[PDB]
Amino acid sequence: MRLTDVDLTVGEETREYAVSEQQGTLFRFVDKSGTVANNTGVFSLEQRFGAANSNRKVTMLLTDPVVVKDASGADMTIKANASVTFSLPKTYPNEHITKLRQTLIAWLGQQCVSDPVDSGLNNY
Amino acid sequence: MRLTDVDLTVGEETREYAVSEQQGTLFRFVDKSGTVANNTGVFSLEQRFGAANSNRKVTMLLTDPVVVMTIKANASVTFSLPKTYPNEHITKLRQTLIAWLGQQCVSDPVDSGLNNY
Amino acid sequence: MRLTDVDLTVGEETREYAVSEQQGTLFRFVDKSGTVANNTGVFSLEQRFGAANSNRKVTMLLTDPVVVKDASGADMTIKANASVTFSLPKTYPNEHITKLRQTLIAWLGQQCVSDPVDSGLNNY
Amino acid sequence: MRLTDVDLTVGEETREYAVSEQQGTLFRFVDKSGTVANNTGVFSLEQRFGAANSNRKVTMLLTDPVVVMTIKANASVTFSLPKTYPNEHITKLRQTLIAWLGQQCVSDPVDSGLNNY
Amino acid sequence: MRLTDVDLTVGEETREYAVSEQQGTLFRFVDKSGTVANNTGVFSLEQRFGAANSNRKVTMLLTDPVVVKDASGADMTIKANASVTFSLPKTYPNEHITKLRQTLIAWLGQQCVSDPVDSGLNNY
Amino acid sequence: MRLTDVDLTVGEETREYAVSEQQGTLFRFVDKSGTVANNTGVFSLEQRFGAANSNRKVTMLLTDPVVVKDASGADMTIKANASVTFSLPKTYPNEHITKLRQTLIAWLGQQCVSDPVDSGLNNY
Ligand SMILES: [Ca+2]
Ligand SMILES: [Ca+2]
Repeated sequence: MRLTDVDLTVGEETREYAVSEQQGTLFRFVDKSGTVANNTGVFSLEQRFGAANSNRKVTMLLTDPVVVKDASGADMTIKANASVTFSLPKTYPNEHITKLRQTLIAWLGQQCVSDPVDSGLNNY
Repeated sequence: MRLTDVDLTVGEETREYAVSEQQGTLFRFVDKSGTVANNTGVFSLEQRFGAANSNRKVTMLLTDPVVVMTIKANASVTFSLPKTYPNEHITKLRQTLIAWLGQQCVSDPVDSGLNNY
Repeated sequence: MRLTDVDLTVGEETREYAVSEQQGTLFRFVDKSGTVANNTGVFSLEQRFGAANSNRKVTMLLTDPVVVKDASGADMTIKANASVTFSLPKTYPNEHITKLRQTLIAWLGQQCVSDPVDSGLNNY
Repeated sequence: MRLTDVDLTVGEETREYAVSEQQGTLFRFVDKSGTVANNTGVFSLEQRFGAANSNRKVTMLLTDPVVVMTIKANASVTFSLPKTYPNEHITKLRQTLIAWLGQQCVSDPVDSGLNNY
Repeated sequence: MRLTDVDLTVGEETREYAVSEQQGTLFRFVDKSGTVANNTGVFSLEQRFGAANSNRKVTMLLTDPVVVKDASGADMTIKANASVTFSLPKTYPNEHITKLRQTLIAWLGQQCVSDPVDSGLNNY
Repeated sequence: MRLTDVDLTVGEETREYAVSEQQGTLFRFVDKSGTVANNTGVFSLEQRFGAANSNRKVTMLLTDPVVVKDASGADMTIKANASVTFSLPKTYPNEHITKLRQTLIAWLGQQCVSDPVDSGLNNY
């Protein structure tokens, strides 16, 4: 796809990203909320096409930094990371790859995934 | 939460998973539509809470096999979350990852292998 | 399955078990007839999911202790054990696994299985 | 007992086994519906009577192959019975094992691999 | 018992815990008023069922952390702990065990116990 | 507190203790239903007020002995023990200490605690 700046609907807010770099098998967006100096968010994606016996692999990194108060009171920046990796064999059909991606989105929506991620509570 | 069998709306289809194991920090669901062990897709999640200087880590593995021989494809997500980081911004992070996984610039390489240009 | 206390119909009596512990791949029931001190029966089940080349395995242990008179006359506790093990390859269909379990139940009902187990007589 | 061919009611089907060998302490039945040796399911039982200080042991092996290549799955039961232990309570033990093998908490891991939680 | 979230009546307030993990011999609750960042209370219990000769042990840990200002003004999180351990021999009857537990609750209510625990004053 | 004999309400019975010794940091009660020859219950509590850097510790031991017939018929006295220990840092406020003690009483009342303690069954 010809890359363009991206606007995501996130819960009840809208998040705007802009293309920061594009390579042959890699690209990176930056959250428009931020500066070179102070960064608000980054997203990166890279594909690694292996040999015909190897599975091709696709990896994403989403980084969200937030400024938090120090125990002394100083301003301190803290990052939270999320990383996804798709291992897709080259005999696997593209249809079922799409199915896989969508089921992952659905799972990431679920409360049984939300509670440990968002708040640290395990399910029982 | 109290684990219950889950039904996911996946595009225009409905996937139906059943709880297959629950440990202390780990759980595993299984695609009800599976006929054989190798036929059967699975989803597992585990949290590893670290020391106070560490970040807690949550990992998920989604396995979807298909018959061609049966071939398996994996998606794996990992959330590295520092403890001082606020729960609200964590919920934000998760939702934005969902949104990203929606986009074309992600589907084109994942689904069909087209890189962006 | 969400575990619950279990009541079994056994011949012409009813036997009541209660959940004693549940792990990820293991659980244990105890016969409600008994105490920590004096035990009347135990049942345990564990599953071992191997690698994709390995068969998954499922093992059950049923223990029935009985108090018997000593040759001197003292009270002595004697256990009898029964253990089942299902070796199920991961290319084997779940339907035929159910078929296998039910045929095993039927066989355990048979007189040709009952005579050696219950009384020690071999068949001829 | 005097061995005779056996017909088992298995769920909603009927399995039909024929006597295939009888030794002193060992016997073996065979699924009549088998077309080939590898196609054919089998069931075998053997008693090993020990010394007076030992427990007698009875072992059973049930083999059910299926064609996918033919793949074999095994169930094996073993009764360890002390001699002083009363025959009545042995009959009890066997019946309760049957009852247990009926239950969901046993079928879910055996049949489909779901652990209990 | 089928573990589920519990609410405790504590003097004239209500304390709400939620199941945070359940293992075979161990479980852990967390105070619902808390965060990973700012924890407010945890309770954990484990049973070590001993060898046939030994007693079985049950241990509980209750931890209540509180934020306190420092002499430097900095905010400092401080934990107070209570730990209970039941050593129960197998031959001991379940009835007298429940008796023991209830008498311990009664004692923990008494002023001769609360005064040294709560305020650090000894009895006389 | 001025130590005097106490009576505890235990379920639907009343348990009567009497002061057996009082020291500076330690005291001991004895169940009034007992003899030196046949003891029926003891409770003891000690505070180790720590160094200025350390936490102070309060420990309690409750012992309930019961007579049980032996397999040989002989009479055998068996003790069951409960031990509680409060580790309380100096900077921790007396208010939240009383909170901790009361929540421990509440927990000890709960079924998720009584079932493993009283009957040896784990939760699930
Ligand atoms: Ca370009
Ligand atoms: Ca459970």
